[PDB]
Order: sequence, then structure tokens, then C-alpha cells
Amino acid sequence: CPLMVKVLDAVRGSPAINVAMHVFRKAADDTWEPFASGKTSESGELHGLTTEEEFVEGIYKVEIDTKSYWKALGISPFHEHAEVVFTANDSGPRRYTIAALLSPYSYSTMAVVT
Amino acid sequence: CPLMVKVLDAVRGSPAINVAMHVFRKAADDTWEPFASGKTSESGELHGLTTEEEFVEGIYKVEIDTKSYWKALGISPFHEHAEVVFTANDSGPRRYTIAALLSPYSYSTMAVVT
Amino acid sequence: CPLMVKVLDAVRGSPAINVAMHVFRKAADDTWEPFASGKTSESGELHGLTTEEEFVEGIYKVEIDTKSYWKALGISPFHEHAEVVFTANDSGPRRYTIAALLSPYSYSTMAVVT
Amino acid sequence: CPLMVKVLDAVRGSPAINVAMHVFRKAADDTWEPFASGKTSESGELHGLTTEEEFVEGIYKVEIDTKSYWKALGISPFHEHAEVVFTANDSGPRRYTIAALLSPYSYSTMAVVT
Repeated sequence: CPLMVKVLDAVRGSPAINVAMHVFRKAADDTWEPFASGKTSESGELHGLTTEEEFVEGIYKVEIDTKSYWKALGISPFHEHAEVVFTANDSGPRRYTIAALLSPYSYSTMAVVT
Repeated sequence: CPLMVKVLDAVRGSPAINVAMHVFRKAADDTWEPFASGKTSESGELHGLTTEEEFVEGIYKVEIDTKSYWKALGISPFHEHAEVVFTANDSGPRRYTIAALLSPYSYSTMAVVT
Repeated sequence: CPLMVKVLDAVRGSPAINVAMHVFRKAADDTWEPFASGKTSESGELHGLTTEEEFVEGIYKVEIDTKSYWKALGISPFHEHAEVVFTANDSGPRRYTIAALLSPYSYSTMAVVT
Repeated sequence: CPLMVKVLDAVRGSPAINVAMHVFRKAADDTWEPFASGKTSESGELHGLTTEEEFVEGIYKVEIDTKSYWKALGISPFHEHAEVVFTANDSGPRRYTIAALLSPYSYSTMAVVT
């Protein structure tokens, strides 16, 4: 699994469940093309977005819909979404774990590359 | 000054100086329109981006060029840039401070609204 | 002002006001000695803790009472308090800003040394 | 496994390997008693610190020796260590994951409680 996302809720001390995820890849024309999407599981994780074969060199954007997550909890948050944009596999295939820690007015994102 | 930005370097324990920034407004069209830009000062800050008359309700994107900043220091960073996307509402508070804390493989961003 | 503290609330997007703080110095003995204390201001800040003459090289601990702060808001927090332990060296820079970003189940702390 | 620690390096985008960990429990006399210790694995994790039976109600402190970690990489960091102090199991047994994200002048800590 070359691309995995983990999302945590810092208000509740728990995984962030059912958070929607959309991944885009920058295309030849320099526009964002849809690449994969999904929802986090009860452990706050999303896997199975892609395969090594399809996950070629390129610039990827992971958009996490944090706004809907907080609104469903009764909270009106600051950000519309959290975005993570990065170049992948430009020196050969790698495995990427993207983690996000959410609070209503702040978020942190971390990448582990192996 | 309704919108201020502050950027800190968690590797050297200092303000992040000379970091380029671009601010966009979501165009009725849903296209991003250039709105303001600048480079952070010796104190890691950028203000005077807009005025209260021009800063109307809407969706705004703040794009911080973190990749050029790490490259200047000789460090290979993970992210292409850091983006902060938010709604400005006249309803709530009037002053927005966007802060960003940078590491090569992680960033944290926080909003103070007062 | 060689030592300043700043505390922010990531849940409400505001300074953390009236938060108690205690500063300790490691005693030749390795016992913590009271050194200074105060409550954060309406801007989430605490300064005037010490003077340059009294702030000599040593190991210092800053203890922030985050549990009382969340309890005041009606939120059950995870941590008993947040602690920041560091060496002050005259060698390097002279001014220390300790910042803390609080959530009920997470905190982040950063030092700017200038 | 009721108590697990995960440590990540935000400079290198990797688990933090071989980081020393000490856990203490506050004793009747209100002093810190040694409870368990260990080093993180190649995945940046530490498990097997304790059992449900031994992990009774109480106030625990997890001390992570971040200073030795950064010094071994050639970096002189700000903090002496990272400390996480919390009450555990006061409403029945729970499972605790303590995560820490490290940079030389900043760290973040998060708890997931299940």
C-alpha cells in the first residue's frame, strides 16, 4: 500500500471516523485530475487508494474535508479543508503515510516516507 | 489590519524570514483570484495585505512557499507549499492572524480570530 | 524581557486567557526551585517573569496549568499540565519566547530564540 | 497492550528509532516512582511497557529523552526532554496511545484513548 492517510481528532482523543478524502494528481496541462477518493475507517485510516503500478511520479494533492467532520459534531471550524501537496516517487517508488491531527482552529500534518 | 500572517521555523527556532506568500479570493466562478502577496519580514510576519474595506466576506486561500524556504537552507522538504483555506465572516470577529509552524516533513497552522 | 510565554486555544481560535504558569530553576541539588509565576493576559501572554541579571544559565522548567483552563470551559482534558524543560545558554541568543498551542487531547510547544 | 508510545521525526520524515522512554507513577507520598522504561523500535514504537493488571488508577508521567536523540544526529535541540503527564484509568481500564512528533525547537504530543 503505497499511500495511506491517518486522521486524528485532538478534541476527543480519538481517530477521526468517516472523514472524506480526495486525492488529485497534477496533469500535463497543469490542472488537478481526480485520482482516488475514500472515507476514513473506524480506526481513522484510509488505505487501498492506489497501487504501486498506478502511483507514478508526479505532484499529488490530498484534500481532507475537515469542515464537514466538525459541522457534524456541532462545531463550526475555521478551515474549509486541509490540503497536503507533494511530489511523489521522483527518486523511485516510496511508501507514504500522511497523518493529520485536527482541532477546530488548527491542524497539523506529518508525512512518513519509507 | 484585518489579516496578518506569521511563519516560524521549528528546525532553527526562529522566525521564517523572506518566505513568499500569495493570497487568493474565490471568484464567483469558483476560480482563485489573486488578491495580495508579500514576503515575510525579519520577524516572520506579513501584514498590510488588505484593508477592512476590501476584506469582504468570501473564501480565501493563503499559499505559503515553504519549498523554496527549505531549499535555501539546504534541506529537502516534503511539501510543495502550505495552503490555508478559510471563510471570512463579518458576523464573528474582525481580525485574523494566520500562523504556520514549519518543519521539513510537517507543518502546523493555527488561526487566532479576535 | 529575556523570557516570554504565549498560550493559544486551538478549540476556540483565541488566546488562552488567565492560564496559570509556574517557572522553576533546577537547583544545584537537582531539585526544582520556584523562580517566577503569573497568569496569562487577555492576549494570552505572560512577560516580566525575570530580568537579564537574574536569568543566568541553568535548566528551567515552565509548567502551564492546562487542566484548570479546560475545566473552566467545561471540557474534560487529557493532560494534568504541560511542561517545557530547557537549558538557557548565554552563548546563543538572548530572548526566549515559549509558545504553547492547546487542545483537550494534544498540545504543541515551540521556542523562538532571538 | 494498555500503554503504547509512538515517536516521529519531523525533520527526516521517519519514525524516531532508539529513543529512550521512562514512565513514572505518582506515589502515595506524592513523589515519582519508576514504573517502566524502554527504547522505541525501528517503527518508532514502544509496547510491552505494562499489563492491564499492573496499570492501576493513578497519575503517570511519560518522559521521552528527545535531547539524546537529536544530539546523536549532530543537532543541538532546545528541550531537555518531552514530558506527558496524565491521569489514567480513573473511570475504568482504558487503552492509551501517546504519540509525539519531534523537531529540534518544537514538539507536539497527542493521546488517543480507547
